[PDB]
Amino acid sequence: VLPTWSLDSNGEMRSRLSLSEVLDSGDLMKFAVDKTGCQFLEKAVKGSLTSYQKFQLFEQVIGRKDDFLKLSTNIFGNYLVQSVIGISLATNDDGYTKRQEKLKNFISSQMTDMCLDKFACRVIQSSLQNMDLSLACKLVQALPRDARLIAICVDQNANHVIQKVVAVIPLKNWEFIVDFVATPEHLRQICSDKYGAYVVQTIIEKLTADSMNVDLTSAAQNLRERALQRLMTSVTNRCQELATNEYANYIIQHIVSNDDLAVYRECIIEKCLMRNLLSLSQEKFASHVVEKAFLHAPLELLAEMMDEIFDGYIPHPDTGKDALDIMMFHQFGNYVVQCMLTICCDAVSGRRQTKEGGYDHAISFQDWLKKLHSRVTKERHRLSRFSSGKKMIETLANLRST
RNA sequence: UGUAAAUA
Repeated sequence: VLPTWSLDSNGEMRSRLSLSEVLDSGDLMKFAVDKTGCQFLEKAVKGSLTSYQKFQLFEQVIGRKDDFLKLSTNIFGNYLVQSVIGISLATNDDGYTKRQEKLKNFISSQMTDMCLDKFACRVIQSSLQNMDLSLACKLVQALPRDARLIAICVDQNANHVIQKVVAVIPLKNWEFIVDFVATPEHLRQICSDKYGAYVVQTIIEKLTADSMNVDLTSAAQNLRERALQRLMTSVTNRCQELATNEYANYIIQHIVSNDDLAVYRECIIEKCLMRNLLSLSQEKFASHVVEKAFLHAPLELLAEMMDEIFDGYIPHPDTGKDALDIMMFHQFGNYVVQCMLTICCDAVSGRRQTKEGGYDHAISFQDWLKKLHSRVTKERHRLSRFSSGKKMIETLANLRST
């Protein structure tokens, strides 16, 4: 409970309290971990403070290592820590240089243990984006280099610290993270994780030369391009493992979907998806990758993808069903055929550009459309029993009347 | 007919 001097006749905290009564009391730690007490502290802290009130606040909250961690790891104290940090960064007295290098020492001492903590992880992120950049970078160097970094990316709380590091720190200071993920054995465990799959995507987004990186120098673009390729080369060598994974399929989709990654989207399709379209279309998670490939492939690779589905597999020696018959009725493959039909119809309707590579590839979309149109025409009775077939039939009819 | 993130 709170200190006995701070309660009233009925055991509840007295009204009309001041900030220096508790600061002079030396009982701030009792106030910071109580809900009502910390509710009063963090509101009296947002008001105008004297230079000595800040002096007491800095020493009592971020002045001792053990007491600082005890508040950062506390459900209530972690909020008071973050506000005192902002006052330390807004008070340019003498102790400004000593206070945050001292604060950097306290978290670098307990880096991993704090990211894995549910409440201390917020002190890492807030200090990463609010401290001086020169000191926020030395914080990133405190990250482990061994198996503890794998546990940090896959942690429910610690994964956001790395996503924060990627967001507010220049790449050079966390370039080692890219290589730690780039190594084959670590790439498997992290991409296959519920939270690690999000970490990998966030790294690629910052490593992408899109509109959110036009402020970089070309020297910074070269360093980004070096880390970009290095990560892609590992991902593409393990692409089939990542494409069929529950979580890692979102990374192969993110690469193929992005126009600013078209150089690597073409390498995913050619060295992993090609010659495996029928197989990957029947996989629960890889079928989403197959859809994104059809939607975002360049028209030359799109032709080889179409021709593979239409004429890349031997028909069944007894029934005679080709890959089109198999996919149209498959529990997952039917969406891929629906993706092919939507693309072809979007092209002949003006909803999709047909000029690419200095030529109008319209005649090929019409060619692919006739193939689908006649298979749906010939199998209209068997397709009408399925939800997938009813949408293919009405799509062709809706296009007919345009 | 088919899938994903943590504080009062």
